[PDB]
Amino acid sequence: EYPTVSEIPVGEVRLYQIADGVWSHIATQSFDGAVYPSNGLIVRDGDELLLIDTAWGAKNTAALLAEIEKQIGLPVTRAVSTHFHDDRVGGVDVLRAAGVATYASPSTRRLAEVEGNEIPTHSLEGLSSSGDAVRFGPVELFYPGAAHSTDNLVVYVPSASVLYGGCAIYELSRTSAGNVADADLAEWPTSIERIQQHYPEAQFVIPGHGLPGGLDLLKHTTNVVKAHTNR
Ligand SMILES: C[C@H](CS)C(=O)N1CCC[C@H]1C(=O)O
Ligand code: NA
Ligand SMILES: [Zn+2]
Ligand SMILES: [Zn+2]
Ligand SMILES: [Zn+2]
Repeated sequence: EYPTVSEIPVGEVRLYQIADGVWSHIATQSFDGAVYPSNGLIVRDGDELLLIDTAWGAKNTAALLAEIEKQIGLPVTRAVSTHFHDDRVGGVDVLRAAGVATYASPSTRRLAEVEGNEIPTHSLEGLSSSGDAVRFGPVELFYPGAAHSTDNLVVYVPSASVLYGGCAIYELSRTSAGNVADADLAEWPTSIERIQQHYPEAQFVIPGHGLPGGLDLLKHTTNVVKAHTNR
């Protein structure tokens, strides 16, 4: 029942309740003539919401805010971007204009600036070394090491046993490597192993693109990465 890329027109956003107080958000964009989905997360924080990642662009992110207001009706007070690419920070200016406090690691902020992307306002401390974790409202943020990008973070919701892998974790249906231009292929498997080690109790694992599953998505990603490595 997870919404698929064929059931969301570009410009629209769907929410999917994963567990009590936890949703993913799903949006789409076209790339090179194909249509791709992208996921983020929404976590209830008392009477407010924590947003993880934009909906991939300004128009989608405006739609996200409208959909959250319509369906949930609680204010989004903070947002965290999990890496510097446009499916994570594209829409930050929209969030900021709407009064949402935007956050990312200093590593993400630097890379976004170099790329000419939107730059979250606030810097997250305590995430500079592989294996570092910090609590952020109702979630834990974890830097597993370089993988899909050098800055990628994962997010865990301990109340719900939900692990949001972002773009460091691939869905099962992805059989070959995606965008690896900014990746550290050599470190990626090691970084995945850190995630497995730190969150062995995860019940739901959400990739940055595509269908959720369980912890098997980690080994799946390792397999695809290692196949690409040996191309
Ligand atoms: C914008 C995302 C960031 S992980 C991306 O790179 N995509 C998403 C669609 C394909 C691929 C690309 O642009 O090469
Ligand atoms: Na932890
Ligand atoms: Zn990316
Ligand atoms: Zn602020
Ligand atoms: Zn992505």
